[PDB]
Formats: sequence, structure tokens, C-alpha cells
Amino acid sequence: FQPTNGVGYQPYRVVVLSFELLHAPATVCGPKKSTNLVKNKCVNFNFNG
Amino acid sequence: DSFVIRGDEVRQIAPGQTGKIADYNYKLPDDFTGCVIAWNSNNLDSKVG
Amino acid sequence: SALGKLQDVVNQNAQALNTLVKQLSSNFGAISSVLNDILSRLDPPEAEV
Amino acid sequence: QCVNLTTRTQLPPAYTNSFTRGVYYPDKVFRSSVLHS
Repeated sequence: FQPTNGVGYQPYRVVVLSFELLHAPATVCGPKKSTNLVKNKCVNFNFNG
Repeated sequence: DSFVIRGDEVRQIAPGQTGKIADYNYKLPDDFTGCVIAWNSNNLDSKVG
Repeated sequence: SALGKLQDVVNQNAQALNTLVKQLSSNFGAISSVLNDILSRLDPPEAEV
Repeated sequence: QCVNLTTRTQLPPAYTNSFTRGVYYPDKVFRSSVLHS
């Protein structure tokens, strides 16, 4: 790699993230604020994604 | 609707994709019917210094 | 064995209901079999499809 | 370090019948009371 190279010859850093969703215990989750759990009634719920 | 952005944010204009521009600056709906036209402007919109 | 003919009807009715519940399980050629899962993973614009 | 244990010759392979042993869980999904293929 050289600084005078073209755009197609410039070095690009590639990071690929591979995921598996909703088939195992999740060590990592999105920053959604936890709310109180309400049971025995109709509610819109998001549990572990 | 007209604006000026940088190149790496141009893909953020397309509907369904997120970013700084898509989340905090300008958002298109998922059912958007229209066109996106982007062209280079480094000759006139770039100032020395 | 005399009442076997009547039982046939019970077997067939139950078998058919069972076959339908089994089909409800198939992914039908998608990324996921669970409807809540595909609503979770994707934004609308291809989730409708 | 190495020790050259030497088998003068390999004994002919012995074949035994596996008795329907060895089926693993496919994925970590809780399944109960079902015949899942």
C-alpha cells in the first residue's frame, strides 16, 4: 500500500460481525431501558429481543 | 428536498438504512416512492482552509 | 372390530388436525419459521415480503 | 520427546455392530411432547 495509490488500491479496514439470534442465551443485548413486568393482562412485550 | 452531505453518508439517504443523517438529520419512510440524485461537488462546495 | 368403521372417522379427523398443526411449523421458505422472530429481525420494507 | 511404539503389523480391523447409539440435540431450543424431524 502506498499513499499515492488510487481509491481502488487504498487500504480499507474490514470488520465483519457474525451473529446468532434468538436460539441461545444472550450475553449481549441492545441498550433498551428495562421496564416493570406486568402479567395476567394483554401487553406489548419485547423479551430478550 | 435538497441538501449537502459527505460521501460515506450518501448510502444513509436510502430508506431502511440508519446512520447519523438517517436518525438525527433526515429520514425517508419505508414506503418512499421517488428518486435520490447525488453528484460530486468538490469543485464549488469546498473552500481552501 | 365392529365399531372400527366409526373409529376410522375419529382417526381421520384427528389425523387431519394433526397434519395441519405440523404444517404450521414449517418455515415456508423463509429466513425463520417464527412470525414473531421475522418481525423482530427485520425492518418492514422486506419484512412485508 | 517421542517413543516409537511399533506394531509389527496392524491387526485386521474388527467390525462390531453399533446398536442405534448416538443422536445429538440439534439446536438449543426447548422442545417437549413433540415428534420434531
